[PDB]
Amino acid sequence: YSPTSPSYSPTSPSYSP
Amino acid sequence: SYSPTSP
Amino acid sequence: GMNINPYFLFIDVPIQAAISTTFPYTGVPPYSHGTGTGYTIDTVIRTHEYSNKGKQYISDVTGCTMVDPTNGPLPEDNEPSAYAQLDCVLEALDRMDEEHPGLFQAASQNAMETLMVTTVDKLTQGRQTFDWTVCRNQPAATALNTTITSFRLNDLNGADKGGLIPFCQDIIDSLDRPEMTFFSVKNIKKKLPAKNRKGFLIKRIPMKVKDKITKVEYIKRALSLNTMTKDAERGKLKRRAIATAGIQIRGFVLVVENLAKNICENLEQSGLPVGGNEKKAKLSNAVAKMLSNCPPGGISMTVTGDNTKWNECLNPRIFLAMTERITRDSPIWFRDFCSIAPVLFSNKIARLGKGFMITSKTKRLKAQIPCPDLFSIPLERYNEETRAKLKKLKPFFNEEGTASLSPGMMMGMFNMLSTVLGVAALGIKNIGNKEYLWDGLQSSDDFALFVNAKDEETCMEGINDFYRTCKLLGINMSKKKSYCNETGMFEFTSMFYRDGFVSNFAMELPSFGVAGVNESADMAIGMTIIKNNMINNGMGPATAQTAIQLFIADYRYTYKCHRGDSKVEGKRMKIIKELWENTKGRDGLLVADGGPNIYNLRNLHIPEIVLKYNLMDPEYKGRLLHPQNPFVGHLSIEGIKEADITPAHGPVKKMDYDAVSGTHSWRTKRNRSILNTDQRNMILEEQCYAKCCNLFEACFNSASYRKPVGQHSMLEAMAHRLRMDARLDYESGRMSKDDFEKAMAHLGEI
Amino acid sequence: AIERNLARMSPLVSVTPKKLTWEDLRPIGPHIYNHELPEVPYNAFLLMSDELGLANMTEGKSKKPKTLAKECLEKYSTLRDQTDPILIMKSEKANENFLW
Amino acid sequence: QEEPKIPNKCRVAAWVQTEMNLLSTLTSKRALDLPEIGPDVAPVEHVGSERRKYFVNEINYCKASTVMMKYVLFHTSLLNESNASMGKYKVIPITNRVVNEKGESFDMLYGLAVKGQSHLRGDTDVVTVVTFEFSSTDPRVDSGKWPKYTVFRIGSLFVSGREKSVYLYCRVNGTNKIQMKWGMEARRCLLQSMQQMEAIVEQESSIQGYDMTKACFKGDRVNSPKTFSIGTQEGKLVKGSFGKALRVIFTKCLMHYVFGNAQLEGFSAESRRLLLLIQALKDRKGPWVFDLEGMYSGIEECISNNPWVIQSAYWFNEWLGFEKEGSKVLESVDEI
Amino acid sequence: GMTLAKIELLKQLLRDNEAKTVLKQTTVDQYNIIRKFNTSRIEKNPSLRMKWAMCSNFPLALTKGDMANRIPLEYKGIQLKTNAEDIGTKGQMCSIAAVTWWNTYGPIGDTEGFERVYESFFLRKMRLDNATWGRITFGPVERVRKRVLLNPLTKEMPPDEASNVIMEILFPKEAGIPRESTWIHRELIKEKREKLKGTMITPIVLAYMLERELVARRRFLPVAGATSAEFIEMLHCLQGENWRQIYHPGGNKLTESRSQSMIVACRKIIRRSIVASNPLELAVEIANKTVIDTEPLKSCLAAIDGGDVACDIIRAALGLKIRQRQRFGRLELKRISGRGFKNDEEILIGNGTIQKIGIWDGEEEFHVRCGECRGILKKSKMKLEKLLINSAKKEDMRDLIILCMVFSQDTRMFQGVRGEINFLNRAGQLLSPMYQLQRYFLNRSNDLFDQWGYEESPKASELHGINESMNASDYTLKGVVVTRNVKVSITKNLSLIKRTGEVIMGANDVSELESQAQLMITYDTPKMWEMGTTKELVQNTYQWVLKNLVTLKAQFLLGKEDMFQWDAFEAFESIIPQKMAGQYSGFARAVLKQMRDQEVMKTDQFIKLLPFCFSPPKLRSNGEPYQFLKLVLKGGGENFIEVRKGSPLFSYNPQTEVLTICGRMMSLKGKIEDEERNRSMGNAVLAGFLVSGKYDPDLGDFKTIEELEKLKPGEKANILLYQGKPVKVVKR
RNA sequence: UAUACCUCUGCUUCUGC
RNA sequence: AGUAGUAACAAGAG
RNA sequence: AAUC
Ligand SMILES: *O=P([O])([O])OP([O])(=O)O[C][C]1O[C]([N+]2=[C]N([C])C3=C2N=C([N])[N]C3=O)[C]([O])[C]1[O]
Repeated sequence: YSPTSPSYSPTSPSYSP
Repeated sequence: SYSPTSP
Repeated sequence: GMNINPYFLFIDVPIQAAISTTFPYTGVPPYSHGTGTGYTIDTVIRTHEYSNKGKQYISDVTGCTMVDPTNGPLPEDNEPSAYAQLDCVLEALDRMDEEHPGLFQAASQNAMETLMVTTVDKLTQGRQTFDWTVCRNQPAATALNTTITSFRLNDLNGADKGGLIPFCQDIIDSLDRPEMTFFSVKNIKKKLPAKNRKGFLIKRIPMKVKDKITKVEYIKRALSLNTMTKDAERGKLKRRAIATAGIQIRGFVLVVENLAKNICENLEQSGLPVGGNEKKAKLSNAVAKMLSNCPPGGISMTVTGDNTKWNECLNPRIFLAMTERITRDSPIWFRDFCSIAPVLFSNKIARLGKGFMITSKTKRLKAQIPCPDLFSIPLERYNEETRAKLKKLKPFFNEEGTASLSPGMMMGMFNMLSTVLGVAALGIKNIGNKEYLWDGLQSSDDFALFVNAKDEETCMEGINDFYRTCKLLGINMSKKKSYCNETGMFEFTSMFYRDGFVSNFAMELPSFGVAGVNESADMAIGMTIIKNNMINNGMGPATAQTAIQLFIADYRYTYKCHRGDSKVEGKRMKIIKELWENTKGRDGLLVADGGPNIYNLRNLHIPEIVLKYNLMDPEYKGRLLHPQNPFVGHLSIEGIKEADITPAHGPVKKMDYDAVSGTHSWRTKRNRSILNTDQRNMILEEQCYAKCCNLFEACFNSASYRKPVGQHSMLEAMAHRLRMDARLDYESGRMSKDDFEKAMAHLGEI
Repeated sequence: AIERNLARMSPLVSVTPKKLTWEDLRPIGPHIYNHELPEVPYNAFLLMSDELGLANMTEGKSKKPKTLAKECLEKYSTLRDQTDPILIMKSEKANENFLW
Repeated sequence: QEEPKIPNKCRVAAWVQTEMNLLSTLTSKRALDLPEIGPDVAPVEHVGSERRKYFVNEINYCKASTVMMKYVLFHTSLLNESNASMGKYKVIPITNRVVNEKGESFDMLYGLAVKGQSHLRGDTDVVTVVTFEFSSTDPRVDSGKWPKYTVFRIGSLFVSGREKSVYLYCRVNGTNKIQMKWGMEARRCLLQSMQQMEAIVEQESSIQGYDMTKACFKGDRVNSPKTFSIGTQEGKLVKGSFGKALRVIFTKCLMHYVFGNAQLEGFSAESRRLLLLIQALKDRKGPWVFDLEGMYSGIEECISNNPWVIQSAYWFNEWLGFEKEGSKVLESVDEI
Repeated sequence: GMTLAKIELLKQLLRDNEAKTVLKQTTVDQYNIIRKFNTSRIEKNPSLRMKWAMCSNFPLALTKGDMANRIPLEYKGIQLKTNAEDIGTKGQMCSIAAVTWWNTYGPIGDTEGFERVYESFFLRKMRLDNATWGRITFGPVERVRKRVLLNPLTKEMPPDEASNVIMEILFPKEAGIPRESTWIHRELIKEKREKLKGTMITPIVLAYMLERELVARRRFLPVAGATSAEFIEMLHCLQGENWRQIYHPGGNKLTESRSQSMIVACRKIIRRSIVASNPLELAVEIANKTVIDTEPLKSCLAAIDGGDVACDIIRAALGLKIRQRQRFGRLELKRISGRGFKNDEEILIGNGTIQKIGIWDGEEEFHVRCGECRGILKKSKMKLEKLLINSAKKEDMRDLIILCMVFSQDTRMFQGVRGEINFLNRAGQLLSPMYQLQRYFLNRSNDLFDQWGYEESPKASELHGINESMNASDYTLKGVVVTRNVKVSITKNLSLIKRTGEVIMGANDVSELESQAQLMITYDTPKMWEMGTTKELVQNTYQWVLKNLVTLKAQFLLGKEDMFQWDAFEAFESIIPQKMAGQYSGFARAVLKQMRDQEVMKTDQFIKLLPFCFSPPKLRSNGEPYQFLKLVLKGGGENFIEVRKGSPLFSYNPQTEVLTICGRMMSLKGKIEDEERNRSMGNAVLAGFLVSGKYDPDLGDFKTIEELEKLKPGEKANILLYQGKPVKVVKR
């Protein structure tokens, strides 16, 4: 992935029910 | 490559 | 039509975040034209305007008109005031000794011990200094030499001993001499044989003449200050005057400043003498503590402050009192030493620059009016502005064309000691056990006062007390420029705070260009400025990479050294184009020889010559780095590594770079204007010393590296060395019987 | 001593502070809106927005400035060979003849 | 001793606004002579390269960029003659190399200039330069703009299709060693503008955790383009791109040079004090002042006959009015 | 025959009257004054003067020599040089074209031993050449301004010591009084001479280049997790404010530097793991995937024999033998018996000041070492008792006694401090009080011995004492003797226990010091942001709240309180003072419930407090939660979250709907209710407190946190939110 | 006076801490 | 004229 | 686990 792509960012902590 | 635009 | 407004950025981004865009540092700084006499006389008048209600007396020494504001009547208005009460200073100083235990005697010791070790040559490392002998500004190194040679005639050889103490002992003694003789070179004709029609030629030889001056004249010259105007001073509409000091005073200032510097380092609430990241690191912690210590459920307020008429108010007699308090435990010889510098400033004399130029517009003529001939002309011919000034100057004006300026600190020089007096005010912290607590920071004239109290109504009452406290020390807070706000953001010495000191790229922007040392040096400096700005002043890699582009541009046009393949026409470019064709390893060629620019973000720290060395041709690298090339010359330890830089704030500090010594590391021709003036004679004087020094360095190679020590003769040293060298070379068998006897014969004559 | 001095000092000496409110910030430069004064003139060294360059497509090589200025005018010969002065605007202290 | 000549007082002029609005605008012509660089290895350099492809070209393809490159290249050659050919009168051309969208080197000529005798000893010593400059602008339109200029009709051109009349603006001007040097170092207008906006790209790149350059200018999958308050429309605010907001600052940084003097410095300095006091009210940090009218006299005595100062004074008063309206939203918060 | 020439050139000079007098009257001291003499004024605009000077015909100045005459007067119709001599050089002036000519067609000089002379620079390139680059990460970076070494040295020395070493290499005969320093660096001098043997380069250049690779270049720079010189030289490419880049510098790295980073790595892991339920499970997870430059933490802990408490704890957790080997500069100890406990004491010293020092309690034994010499040491709380040592060098035995006395923290040692010592830095920073006292008594040791005491020597088989002079004497130092002869398991909550149930180390035994690494610590785990600093974690956490504010705010308003205890907010807890962490949760959980139940919601305040509600709550005696004005966090006076107001860490702008988290601005436009813009903060500012009317002058002045806590339900009160916003609040 | 349509000069007619 | 802006340059000297 |  290229630094300009949004998919470059790390799989961040997401909230779930 | 980039090419700028305006109104 | 859509009407663009640039300020509308401030709607989206806050002022501090984008403060860089409020600094026009792509533009030209203000310069001064013609005379600075009108600017100096203004200062002379304004200095006495704030001290006019003090005590006026006539100096029995000089015979001048003196003014003493100290322990004068207290002000009844917000106009600047030099009327500082001695007790209120001594109390604030006492309060500092209580808060910081045994700092004064500790600082005094360190300075006193340093003074003993300090050599006379310490007075060489200075800028343009006033030379009393010729009554013109000259380099410190020369201005010192002229005084030593002059003192030898009047019989004062304390300089020869090596220490600064005996040389300073000579300076105060030189006032007691009834007449002070000094050399004044005067031309003489001399026939010399030649191949002319009349086989000879006339060569005007210099001859030194013994010229004397009276006791009074020398005393004044010793207390004289030479005035100019501040050029290239940013963020200022109208101009202002500055002054240079003599070689006499400069000796004693160095110690007193070093003394205050020792105090300032240890003081918490001082921006000096710390700098760069160290400065930020301190102010950040100071701000964090001054923030988080405040009473809960109250208000912490930061006064973004500044003092107007700093130098014009502060009196030397207060600075004298400061040293006497600081040197209380130190011995009696040191007390009297530190007391001189202020005593000299207390009875200082101001030189009023060049003068005023008068012109007839119809006739189309002009002529400078020297300062001694200011009242030769009826004052109707001077314009309103100057006419008013010259009348106000009259009661302070001397016949020789100078002004008695007993009050104020025209030149300044006392920055560290002037900071301390400011800190002393910040040390008080409260008056009348009221419900507030103040504490600030000090960088000479610049200050930032924090106030923690119940409510803002109390805070302002607390600030009002600081203002009235500072008036008794001689510190006048600028009601105009100074402003207040709740803690979180403030300004202190062009550094902008907003929950942390914000990046301000525009302040360091002028430094990015070609510094103007030479091709090999400027390249290193150029990249070293770029890499250091990425670190400290937050320049992103995109802007950083562009800063490399924009450098090579300015570099290639300045040194007319465009790429070899590029067909840009020029005298040099013609030989560059041949080198490009001749050379195989063209990537090995430097940018100054029309080679390619291979620099990027990573390799800024590596010299250009080192980066390309492996890529160079074997012939080219030989030429570029020829050991005995004619371009480089006799390199001085400072000449290789260090070079001057002028940032738009503080004094001119010399930064150091990393560059390889090659053909490009050249020097420029000397200013040849001297050839047409009578100063010519100094050229011979220089080349004479040059021979001696260059021959001394041939005998002692370490002289270039580490300063030679010895109170004995410079010839005596050279004799004994060359004697041994010859003897050992003979016994070893490097020297023959033919040469040894000739050597011992020549040395026999000496 | 400081206590004794701040006591005997005149109350007239003070910072005389006031809290800043938006409607205190009067607009800077009252005179710049007055029409009695003359409109500020263009005083830049060169022309900026009003400028007009004569396009001369190069042979991808660098030439001498005189030669360039020549060839650029060789193309626009109608303007280069205009010897008749048709004055439009004149500066107060300037010479139509000398300039042309 | 003759009375000193003081800068006379002027009023606001639309041509300064018009200059701003036009110099900001985009064109099809790249001027900047940005040289080669070392090859990219470190991923920082690869990001640095991409970031430029957006940042540089946004300037390069604008009017101000060419005007800047003209001043530089002229002041470069003008200083070279001034030292080399001191005694000689020389005809210096106003050269500029430009590249179009298709990629063809179009050498431009904006007019001819004449440098007088240049025996420049002191730095401030003046060398009179006489400028003859081409223009499509009829000087009769805005008469009060050109008191200093002398104009002749010298033909016509069909650049668009309408017979646009070519004029010749002739003026006796003057420069010195300092201004000519500071002119050669006017490329650094890029850096002051590019850093300020790369900072905002980094700031936003932190939050989303990827290079937000591409996203800030035009926008991507997740993120829409950045927009800034940029100008007015008959007394009602308008928003504009990051690309425009970049160029508006770059233009300002060029104007800082083109109208750079003691009047600008003095104003810029004293006007910050007021800009901060305004930010205090915007942050609601209850700011206090000791003498406002005195602090104003400092700002107002710097406004005389500098076009940029006089227009900045107007723009400041315009912006102050808009921020003064926004305040009304806050004063009615937490008071039920 | 150089000697003959110099004498004959001295003869020619002395025939001149002026030169004769100068050489007689000028001293060797004064040489430094006549050298700096010239007509040349200082150029206070060199940038201009150069650009101008370059447009002249002959700007440069050649040095009068045969090599100057090798240049032709003109080339292909180009004036290279002029006949007219320069005032300075006394040689032909020339154009820049002359330089370009020389480099093209000039004579080819001798570049033999150039790479050996300019070694320091070539190494700097060699490090970048052999280096490997990692990956760029975008996200906040807290930068500390620490005094670091700019360039790596060959062998470090003070200015004086290096200057003499340089003299011995280049200028032997001038050197002067031979110091011991010569014999210490004798091996370097010999080596440098052989390398700088066959070189034509000027000595002054060699001296300069040597001075670089000996004298230290230490200055303050903003850094973040890299203090090693070979990193600092690349600091521009390492990290910015809002980005970071991994970089492995090539060549060699030091063992000490690896050991330094190895500690901070463990200390960071433990400090974070402590808060999580089953710390060991989390410590083991991270520890495995933690990397120091390139070498993993396990490989480092296995390879290096040494460290601190924190290193051993992790060593055990990974499954490695624990080296209980404490180091105090030159002194290297190893625990035999006993266990001490650190306690901050207000220790008074000899010069007359007080300093906070962490004193160690209980009786202990250690196996000391210092170079060639070894020994065993025993001590108690602020006293030395017994010190056994072997015979080796006189200086190694001399230094070992000084270190052990300072280590013991004996009240006789602190009484010996009679001079000047700096516990505070120049920039108002803190310097390790114990590591400062060690440096003081190492140089000035005359006070230490005198101020300690003396008594008779031991009378045994091989036990014979030594005096101040370090010789077998009768009067030995009070409690000093010389002689002739020389598995564990870890708990859930990170504690090392023997087979007997005896604990030797715990999580409360590691240092609370947060300090920068020398090498670069890289965590090869998707949850690496958790090991970050206070301002890094504070910012990163609040970003996660905003990243899921839609789903979080929704399920909370429905009822479900399952987010309160969410993975994200665990890392945030480890930068809360683990002492009021529960009380904060108590307050926050109450104020949050008071917003969704009462229906006086404020989304900005929701985002502000939700991270504080992970810690299991702790209420007051009477059921009510604790009340607060601001919530304090680890390190710095900057770090706090003002509840009533905005803070340096967290601030909200209603006007623009802009949220500023540690300088970085986010927008809350399209995530706020229309009615919410009106809703006062007074309702969601104190737990079990809601707004009634407006400030009543009758009720009196605003009440403190204490005065608000101790009020019976249904009592009216006055609170000030932020300057000029009075409120009338009543207790529910 | 004159040589002098010649000769020299471009930060050295005051640039501080 | 013009540069420029509180005072200069628009050449100086033998 | 710092000082220089
Ligand atoms: O780094 P610390 O904050 O833990 O403090 P310091 O300077 O003492 O660290 C040096 C090392 O020495 C150990 N030490 C110090 N003393 C005087 C004692 C000990 N350890 C024990 N068991 N007993 C002592 O009396 C510190 O633990 C540290 O490792």
